Amino acid sequence: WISPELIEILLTILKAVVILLVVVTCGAFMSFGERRLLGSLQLVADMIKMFFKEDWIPKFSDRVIFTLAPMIAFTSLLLAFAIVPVSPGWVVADLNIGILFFLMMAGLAVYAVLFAGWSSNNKYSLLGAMRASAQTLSYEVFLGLSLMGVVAQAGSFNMTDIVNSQAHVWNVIPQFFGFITFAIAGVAVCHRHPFDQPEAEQELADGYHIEYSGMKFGLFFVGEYIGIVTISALMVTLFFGGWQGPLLPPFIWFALKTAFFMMMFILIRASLPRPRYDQVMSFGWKICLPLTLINLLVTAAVILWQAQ
Amino acid sequence: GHPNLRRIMMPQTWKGHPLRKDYPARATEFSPFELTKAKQDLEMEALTFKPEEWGMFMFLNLGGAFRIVLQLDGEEIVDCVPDIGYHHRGAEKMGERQSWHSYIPYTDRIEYLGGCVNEMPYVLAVEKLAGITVP
Amino acid sequence: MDYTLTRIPLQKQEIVTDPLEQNVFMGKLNDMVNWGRKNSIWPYNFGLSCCYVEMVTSFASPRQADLMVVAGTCFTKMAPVIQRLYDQMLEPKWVISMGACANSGGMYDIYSVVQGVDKFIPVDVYIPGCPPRPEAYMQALMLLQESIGKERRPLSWVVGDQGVYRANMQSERERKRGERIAVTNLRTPDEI
Amino acid sequence: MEFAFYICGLIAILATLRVITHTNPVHALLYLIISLLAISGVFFSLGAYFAGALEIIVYAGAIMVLFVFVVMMLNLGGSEIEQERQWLKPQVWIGPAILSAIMLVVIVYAILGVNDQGIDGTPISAKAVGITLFGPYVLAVELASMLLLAGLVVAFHVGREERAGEVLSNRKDDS
Amino acid sequence: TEVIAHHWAFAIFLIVAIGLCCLMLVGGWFLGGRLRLSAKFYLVAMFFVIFDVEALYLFAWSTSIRESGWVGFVEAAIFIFVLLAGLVYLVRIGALDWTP
Ligand code: SF4
Repeated sequence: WISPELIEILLTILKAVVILLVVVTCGAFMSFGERRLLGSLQLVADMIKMFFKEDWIPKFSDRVIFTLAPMIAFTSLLLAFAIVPVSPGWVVADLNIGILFFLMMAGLAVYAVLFAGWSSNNKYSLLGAMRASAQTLSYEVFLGLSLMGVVAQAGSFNMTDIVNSQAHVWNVIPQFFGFITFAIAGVAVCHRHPFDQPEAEQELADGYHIEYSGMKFGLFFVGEYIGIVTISALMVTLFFGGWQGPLLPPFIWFALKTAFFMMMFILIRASLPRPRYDQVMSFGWKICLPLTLINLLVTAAVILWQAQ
Repeated sequence: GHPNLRRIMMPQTWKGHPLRKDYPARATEFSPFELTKAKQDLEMEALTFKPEEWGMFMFLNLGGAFRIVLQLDGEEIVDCVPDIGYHHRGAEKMGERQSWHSYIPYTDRIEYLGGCVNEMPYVLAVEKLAGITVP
Repeated sequence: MDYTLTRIPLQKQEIVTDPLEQNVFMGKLNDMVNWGRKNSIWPYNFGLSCCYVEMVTSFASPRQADLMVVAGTCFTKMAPVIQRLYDQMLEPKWVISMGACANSGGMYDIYSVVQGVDKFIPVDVYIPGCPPRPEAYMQALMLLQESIGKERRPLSWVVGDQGVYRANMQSERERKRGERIAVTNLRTPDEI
Repeated sequence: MEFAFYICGLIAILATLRVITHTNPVHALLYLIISLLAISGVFFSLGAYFAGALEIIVYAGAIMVLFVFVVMMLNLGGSEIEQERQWLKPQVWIGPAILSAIMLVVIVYAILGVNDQGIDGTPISAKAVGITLFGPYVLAVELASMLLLAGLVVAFHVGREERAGEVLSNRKDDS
Repeated sequence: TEVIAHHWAFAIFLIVAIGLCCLMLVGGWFLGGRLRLSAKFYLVAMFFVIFDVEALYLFAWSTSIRESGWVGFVEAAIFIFVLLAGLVYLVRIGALDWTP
């Protein structure tokens, strides 16, 4: 039954599984990388310890959505990475909706926080989940417009068309407003440090990570970091040059730019303090959304002006 | 005529009075039955709370480390009687038990930030009792 | 060395020998499990009276930490909180008793002080003395790390012996006896 | 893409059937979420990529978010209604079910009798929806913006707090 | 003969991701031995929903930006003007600030 079409199909399956394992181990390894920047076998030891620990189902909870919230937190923003092309011949998804799919995944990302907040039979955890969910909704509302700036510049949703429209000029310099709005929205949705733990203004609010022990907590622990690495991949493939470089191989260039952007995220971890909740919501509603709407109108006028 | 006259430092299920001269100043035999009983009292103190013993809307117990009983009109605090006595080392009763010279570490262990400042008044009062004028 | 086991303060423990002295796959797997539990340890620094600043200046949600540091004095009103927080944790669990107040009564032999943490929960590692230095805590972390590195715990609740095995380690005072007795001279206390 | 369409339709029917006859509402909302996911897969299987992406973006990424937000907000578990168990009584269950099933059989009798050319390929992308969204159908999206503005105004005017506090116990008639 | 391989790769990626998460969860499991929150949270969720549905019209505009001429730009401009008028109405009334 040896046929070359089956060999090519199995090679594509192998490409899918190696990109899945490499993004999983990338998140797992630079978890320790960030902890050092704040011994790679320490994560292996942590995984062994987490595997050899009993998952606690609370007796006041249910055995379905308590375990399904970390399921969402891991797999939704894991399959968000299937969109990203690393090379012309190393892509796993060439479907037409190359931006809307990430919007689906980011929209489903709030389900984990909400379901964890209900699953923890605790009023303070529920209030903290309400605060976090309100924040991530208030930033994922204009996440879409920050992506639509580049989408309107490049025409279609396909990331191949995006990175082929990045041939003459990368989209970071004509659209810096879209870049900063997408960076802010990706920080807030993935719960990165400045837009993180909104329980700081009320002692009647607690985290949704509480009452999660063992594997159900490790799913969040690796899911947020897989989310930030796929958000970095989205960022480079949209605003920077996806696989574009003069001399070094394209996947080396993609890895270098992704590493550069999460060292920039380490710089974000180091530099700015955490703003207050009212300031965060007021910023995300009053400044970001009109600015990205004006950015879309401006890039519309620009792309319709020099259309010859 | 004193409102909410109750035990403040010792738990409410206490038999005698500690600083009275006939009270033995030693730890008794630690029976685990008392520990399990007090754990069971801590189990249903939040759901079966009685707002008449404390001298007190929703009632909760918000967890140095100490707990304070909070009454809330929504999120607004109406009444608050804190629960103290959770760090009662018994400094005075041991002051009746140690000598003048051996109480100095117990004088250190009143507050932890002070230390030497904490042993100043005891030393000066002991010097007053003896009649010592330090150079 | 000999081993003690607990199988299902009033529990029974008697002396046995490890099952690895007899499956070479299980011996390597148990060693890897002990190594993974060794190098990855999450503490639960319990909030109590005045060994806090020694655990504050040494360098944390509950029920994910497999190690509990009982530091301050154990009172009659705080001991049920200690017991509840101990049963909140999930096995495997280890206890480090910081200071004299947790090893024993700790200068307080009085009515309102429980004479050590051993009266209600077991303690794995003890640190003696009023407030211990954070280096003593870190050395105790080494001690419990090697103690965890030599155990025999069940891998799963389906096949195998359903009893954890503690190691009867050599005490640190006999191991350090030569280095401690063989001290000839010390610095006089009239200088710095 | 036909067996995927059939299995997505079957699990959508099953998921909404568990939605209709459930007891606690958060599980019913989860079943409606996977039902909307299955209908999105149906939309993808018929070449309407924009429709399925929209269902998970909007209908499952915003609307079910509002439903679970309300449920998780005001703390219903269905209290005082689960113990009654009115919907799992038969004298209320036969009537509307057989009436709406008579509606089902008459409307699927009306379904038949139409020529079958089949669902073709040629998946309509978002580009065609864009070029027919701002061509012949301009006033549709303009007055749909006006309609969404009206809905926002209506629901904000109806459902605001009028009281101060991020934690509120329930008073009758709002004090 | 390439898009079928891509769909197969998508399928095995999804299936083995959920399978990896399932095996990870069950390997963790196997081994070892009357109140109300608020109304402003609902209000901000409703703001998100309405502005996301208007963002949907912007989503569909962004793909056909070039094929529609300046008249489509004018129509999307007055659409965005209505959107920003609603947003600035929300800003100015005071229903958008938190003040905890
Ligand atoms: S050992 Fe000393 S410093 Fe530590 S809790 Fe006891 S009295 Fe305080």
